[PDB]
Amino acid sequence: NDTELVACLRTRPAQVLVNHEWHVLPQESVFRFSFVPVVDGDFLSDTPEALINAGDFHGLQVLVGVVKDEGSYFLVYGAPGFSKDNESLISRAEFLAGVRVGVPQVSDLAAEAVVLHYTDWLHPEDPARLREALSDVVGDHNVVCPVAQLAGRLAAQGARVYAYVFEHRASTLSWPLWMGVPHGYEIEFIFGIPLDPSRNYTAEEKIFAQRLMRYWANFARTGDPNEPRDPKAPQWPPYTAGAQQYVSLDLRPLEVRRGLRAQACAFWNRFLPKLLSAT
Amino acid sequence: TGGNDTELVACLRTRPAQVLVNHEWHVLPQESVFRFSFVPVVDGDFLSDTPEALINAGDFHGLQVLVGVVKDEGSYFLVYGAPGFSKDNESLISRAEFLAGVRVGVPQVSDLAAEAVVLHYTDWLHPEDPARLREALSDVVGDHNVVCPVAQLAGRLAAQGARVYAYVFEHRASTLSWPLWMGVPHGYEIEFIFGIPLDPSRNYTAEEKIFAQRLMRYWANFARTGDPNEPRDPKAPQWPPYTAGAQQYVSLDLRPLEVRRGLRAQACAFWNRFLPKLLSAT
Amino acid sequence: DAELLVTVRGGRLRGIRLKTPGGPVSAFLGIPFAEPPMGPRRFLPPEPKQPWSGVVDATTFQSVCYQYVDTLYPGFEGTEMWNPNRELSEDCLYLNVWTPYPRPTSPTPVLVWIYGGGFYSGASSLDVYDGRFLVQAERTVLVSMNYRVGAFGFLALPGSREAPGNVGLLDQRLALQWVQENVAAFGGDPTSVTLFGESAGAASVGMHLLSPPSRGLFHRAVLQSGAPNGPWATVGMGEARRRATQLAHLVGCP
Amino acid sequence: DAELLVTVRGGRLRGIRLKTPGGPVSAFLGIPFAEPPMGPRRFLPPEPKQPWSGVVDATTFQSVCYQYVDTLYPGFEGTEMWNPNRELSEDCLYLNVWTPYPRPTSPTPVLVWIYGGGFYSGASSLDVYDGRFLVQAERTVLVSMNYRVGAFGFLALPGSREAPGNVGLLDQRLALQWVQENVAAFGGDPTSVTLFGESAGAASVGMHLLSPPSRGLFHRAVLQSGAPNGPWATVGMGEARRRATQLAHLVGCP
Ligand SMILES: *[C@@H]1O[C@H](CO[C@@H]2O[C@@H](C)[C@@H](O)[C@@H](O)[C@@H]2O)[C@@H](O[C@@H]2O[C@H](CO)[C@@H](O[C@@H]3O[C@H](CO)[C@@H](O)[C@H](O)[C@@H]3O)[C@H](O)[C@H]2NC(C)=O)[C@H](O)[C@H]1NC(C)=O
Ligand SMILES: CC(=O)N[C@@H]1[C@@H](O)[C@H](O[C@@H]2O[C@H](CO)[C@H](O)[C@H](O[C@]3(C(=O)O)C[C@H](O)[C@@H](NC(C)=O)[C@H]([C@H](O)[C@H](O)CO)O3)[C@H]2O)[C@@H](CO)O[C@H]1O
Ligand SMILES: *[C@@H]1O[C@H](CO[C@@H]2O[C@@H](C)[C@@H](O)[C@@H](O)[C@@H]2O)[C@@H](O[C@@H]2O[C@H](CO)[C@@H](O)[C@H](O)[C@H]2NC(C)=O)[C@H](O)[C@H]1NC(C)=O
Ligand SMILES: OC[C@H]1O[C@@H](OCCCCc2cn(CCCCc3ccc(O)c(/C=N\O)n3)nn2)[C@H](O)[C@@H](O)[C@@H]1O
Ligand SMILES: OC[C@H]1O[C@@H](OCCCCc2cn(CCCCc3ccc(O)c(/C=N\O)n3)nn2)[C@H](O)[C@@H](O)[C@@H]1O
Ligand SMILES: [Cl-]
Ligand SMILES: [Cl-]
Ligand SMILES: [Cl-]
Ligand SMILES: [Cl-]
Ligand SMILES: [Cl-]
Ligand SMILES: [Cl-]
Ligand SMILES: [Cl-]
Ligand SMILES: [Cl-]
Ligand SMILES: [Cl-]
Ligand SMILES: [Cl-]
Ligand SMILES: [Cl-]
Ligand SMILES: [Cl-]
Ligand SMILES: [Cl-]
Ligand SMILES: [Cl-]
Ligand SMILES: [Cl-]
Ligand SMILES: [Cl-]
Ligand SMILES: [Cl-]
Ligand SMILES: [Cl-]
Ligand SMILES: [Cl-]
Ligand SMILES: [Cl-]
Ligand SMILES: [Cl-]
Ligand SMILES: [Cl-]
Ligand SMILES: [Cl-]
Ligand SMILES: [Cl-]
Ligand SMILES: [Cl-]
Ligand SMILES: [Cl-]
Ligand SMILES: [Mg+2]
Ligand SMILES: [Mg+2]
Ligand SMILES: [Mg+2]
Ligand SMILES: [Mg+2]
Ligand SMILES: [Mg+2]
Repeated sequence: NDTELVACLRTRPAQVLVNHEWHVLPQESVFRFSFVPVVDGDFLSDTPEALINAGDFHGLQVLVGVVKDEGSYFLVYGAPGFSKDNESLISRAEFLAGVRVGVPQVSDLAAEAVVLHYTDWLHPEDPARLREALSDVVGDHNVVCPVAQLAGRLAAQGARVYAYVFEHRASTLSWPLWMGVPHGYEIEFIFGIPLDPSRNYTAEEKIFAQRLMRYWANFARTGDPNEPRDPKAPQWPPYTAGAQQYVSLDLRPLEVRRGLRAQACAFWNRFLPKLLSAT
Repeated sequence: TGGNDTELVACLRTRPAQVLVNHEWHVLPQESVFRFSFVPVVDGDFLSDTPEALINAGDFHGLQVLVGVVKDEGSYFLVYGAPGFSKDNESLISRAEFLAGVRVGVPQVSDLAAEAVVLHYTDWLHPEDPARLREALSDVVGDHNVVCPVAQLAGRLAAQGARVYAYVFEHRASTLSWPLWMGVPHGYEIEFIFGIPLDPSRNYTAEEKIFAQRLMRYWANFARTGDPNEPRDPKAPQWPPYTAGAQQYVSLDLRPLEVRRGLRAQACAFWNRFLPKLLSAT
Repeated sequence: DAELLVTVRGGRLRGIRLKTPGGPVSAFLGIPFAEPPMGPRRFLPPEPKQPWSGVVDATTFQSVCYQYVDTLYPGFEGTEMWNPNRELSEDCLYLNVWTPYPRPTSPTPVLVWIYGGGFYSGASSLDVYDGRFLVQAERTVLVSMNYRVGAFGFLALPGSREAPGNVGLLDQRLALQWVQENVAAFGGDPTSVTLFGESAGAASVGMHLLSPPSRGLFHRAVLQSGAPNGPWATVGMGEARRRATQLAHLVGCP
Repeated sequence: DAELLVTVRGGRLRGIRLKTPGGPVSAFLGIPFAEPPMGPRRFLPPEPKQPWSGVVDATTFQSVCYQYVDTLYPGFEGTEMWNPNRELSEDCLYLNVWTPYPRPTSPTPVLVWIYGGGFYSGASSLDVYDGRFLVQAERTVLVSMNYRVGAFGFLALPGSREAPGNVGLLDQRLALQWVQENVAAFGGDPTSVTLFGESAGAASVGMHLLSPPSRGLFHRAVLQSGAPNGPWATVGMGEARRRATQLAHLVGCP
């Protein structure tokens, strides 16, 4: 019956499989995709979270980072009352609904906990706060805190780890202003696209991309993004699990900041899975 | 005639009063700060139901209420039972002393529930800074026991027909004998409201007598008219009424009145809204 | 002089002149409002003080209700200011009245103070509660009372007639009833009494607020650093019976 | 000019000189690294490309792996910059190499890009992923590959020889093996390979850190806005069957 099944799928034309693809999702959601790597015991011996803290990471150099507004892009694909064509000034009613779709497959009590931490209890009805709040929920749950977990665990088992936050909005960006620096919009700069004369980037963005291309290939060359010996600029300190240092990739020079959304990921990485496994 | 309850009380009435006192603290269910053995009982007589239930369902049109807290409610209690605390040093507690202090400050609460307290109250950038942890525990106890109970009551009276005024008292008496780290501790506004600085023998500062004369006036005024403000002094800084939406209060200190919003709004959502839900579903 | 002799419903009183920097104040300290809650009346609701012959000496605070006396920092002002400054006695249900010296010719609003203390301690006689400055400053009448604390005020075997709980609150209500009937003799206005109290005194104010029989005895309420809905200010029935039974065990009562 | 004819283990290739403000790099686009994964090979792990006679036209980008195409905002740049820019085909296991124009005389480190788009979309031929500027400005060797997305690369019936799952990752691994064997032909150093990727590509890089058979094929890792341990990049064997068997039912199978 198992081989009987796949044989029938192999006779279906490719586009019909693509048509029904999003239907197999369990519970309506955002930032969730039907067909992803499976923890089979072959390619992945165990869940990634298990593999991550009993791993072979000493001697490995890792460069990790996030954009300033990780969540915005995904809200227009499922969150109630969102669009690139208005301000997305949602109601509290819409905010609540969006939590259950931003954090799907989670108990009623767990969702109360998300609302507890991301609501502003002086201004629980304010649409602009609710908008950026739901952005942070989706951004922290899916990107920032999983990255922050990975960094410190690698660091703790002997990886040399460097961490950035990319917070520059391309003047070319077609997405509306309330999305900030959306998911995926550091790429153009890492690849030097500003250098293309066909494109309309600033002169001052051209120097930015050259500085990022320098960091990335300094890393590929040497495992250290830092300009070797160069003391004119601030140093980019490696991320440790104690001091938790990262840099801002900005049109300004390197600002070295401590703590990679610490209070949020305490909830996402430690308290929430306790709540989940006790209710 | 005996039954058994009547037996119990008849015997207790034969003991000298001192004998009963010397065993009072011994009947508490566990180790704890800011817990007392013999308090009002929800028996259906005096209190027809729990105070919380009465508030939620009560109608308070025609009532004026004046409520407030001091800056550091919790600090006084820590020295009576929390590990590492003393009036006589800086009380720079360790993290393990802090975690143990949370089980004493929040007794009768599950492991998961105290995780949630540690989640809210530690600085996961500096999980171990002793000064930061001292203030954190001071906030856990003072929030859980005073401020969020007050803020819950005040929002509900206001929303259900009362007319409420709220303050934070945040002046530290120049004569205060407790150490600096406790700040403005529980009970140290009373001196000023009874105008004790006016007493020539107590060695208060001249500006402090003015402050008390001011504060007595707010209190008298409220007694007189249910409104602390002065009716014929419009241009004096108005004390607006606390409401559940805008959550406005004033700061009472040596500077002229200042309006703030939100009585530790972020903390009190945990204590008054989430924590109860957590204890139920587990 | 003749301002210091006053007759209330149950007999005559003689008060004292208190001096302040602004001027003098008439004070009547230690007025009995209940028959001593003693012997068989321990743990029972208070009974109104019956009338007396002669003049009661109302010139200094009466006794402090029996309580645990704190000894963490002996002799240290920050703790001693809350400790008893009179002898302990179960005979303690007395209240105090301060009134502006020239006894107000028109009815003055009245403030009634309920001391805090965790429901296990406190006394109306503490120096920090001296009403003389508030009266002289704002020309208002101020009343404060003692109420049984600890086991004497709040031990409860719920459902029994012999230890029914909350009698400390009932002491407070009796004193409010006394104000309603007698404050007008000092110049006060029974139709404008404001309750105020700190910590457990504040929680007490909250409860009179939520207890219909108290709610005709005051017009407005002030709660300082306390609320009846706090985690420490009430106990369940099963828990109160559990603590009353353990006290009796520790003390030898079968 | 002569540096545009290069020979890998599979056979001969013909490339293109590409233009940059700084000067040219020379690129090889659409190199076959797998036998086309189709017909009976749909859902199966990739097989390595059998060798070829003649010269392979490695001058344009090859097809995009079959995928959903975003219709939310039609014509909108921010939406469309991620949509495929070559015809869709299941015949899509092709990779590309950019190398500095005067080919490095010494072995130079290799950057390997893995595109994202939540494992249901993406292609190595998008304009944002263009390697000419990084290779000209920094004189590294850049490789990017296409891998099967959606059901074509990740439908799994765990336990069956027929849809073992993760075959889109096996596609990436096959490509990394390719660079171990052949990046030397372009001036690259097989002992100095750095993976980088974004979104699901960052998740992929992460998984290669955690799968022992991939650890011999690179030495460093950059992960941009993604991680293998997040809540969306993995599913359990039971969920994978649930989602696989539902598609089959939604499509008339059994
Ligand atoms: C601040 O002070 C507290 C309280 O200690 C008291 O005040 C100090 C000024 C000292 O003079 C103390 O002697 C005094 O009691 C410190 O916490 C206390 O530490 C002592 C140890 O020095 C504890 O005593 C021990 O108790 C255990 C049993 O639990 C015995 O086995 C030991 O032999 C020893 O006697 C004491 O319990 C503890 N008090 C509390 C409430 O936890 C505190 O360490 C100090 N802070 C700093 C930063 O130094
Ligand atoms: C490059 C060369 O000289 N010869 C290669 C040969 O090494 C290679 O064999 C594969 O080598 C890799 C090393 O990275 C692994 O050890 C392969 O094992 C696995 C894998 O884990 O990748 C085992 C796994 O169970 C398989 N999955 C199945 C059967 O579902 C995969 C799978 O067969 C994929 O095709 C691998 O991409 O392989 C080991 O087989 C082969 C390619 O497989 O190519 C030669 O040219
Ligand atoms: C912001 O826009 C969304 C998206 O709606 C579309 O885009 C708008 C520009 C407008 O042209 C709508 O008519 C489009 O359908 C709004 O979400 C929908 O709003 C309509 C009515 O406003 C409602 O009938 C739908 O149910 C909404 N979709 C949901 C709830 O999923 C949203 O309301 C807009 N917000 C504001 C503040 O205007
Ligand atoms: O054999 C002696 C027993 O003594 C016990 O003492 C327990 C701790 C010490 C007592 C204690 C005091 N405090 C607060 C003190 C007054 C502060 C206060 C409290 C409530 C209020 O409302 C107000 C308002 N205005 O004042 N103020 N809390 N606890 C020990 O367990 C042990 O030594 C032994 O069993
Ligand atoms: O506040 C507390 C509560 O007490 C209720 O009252 C019941 C009082 C029972 C006795 C009683 C006395 N009195 C005369 C009042 C003085 C009248 C007066 C006022 C101002 C003046 O200037 C003058 C001038 N010259 O004499 N006189 N009436 N009844 C309330 O009803 C309830 O609202 C409240 O909660
Ligand atoms: Cl087809
Ligand atoms: Cl998406
Ligand atoms: Cl549920
Ligand atoms: Cl608002
Ligand atoms: Cl605002
Ligand atoms: Cl340079
Ligand atoms: Cl910082
Ligand atoms: Cl944070
Ligand atoms: Cl951040
Ligand atoms: Cl949080
Ligand atoms: Cl009124
Ligand atoms: Cl620290
Ligand atoms: Cl610091
Ligand atoms: Cl009103
Ligand atoms: Cl403010
Ligand atoms: Cl807060
Ligand atoms: Cl007589
Ligand atoms: Cl001392
Ligand atoms: Cl007058
Ligand atoms: Cl004093
Ligand atoms: Cl009664
Ligand atoms: Cl309650
Ligand atoms: Cl558009
Ligand atoms: Cl070279
Ligand atoms: Cl499973
Ligand atoms: Cl399952
Ligand atoms: Mg709400
Ligand atoms: Mg919390
Ligand atoms: Mg520190
Ligand atoms: Mg995981
Ligand atoms: Mg599963």
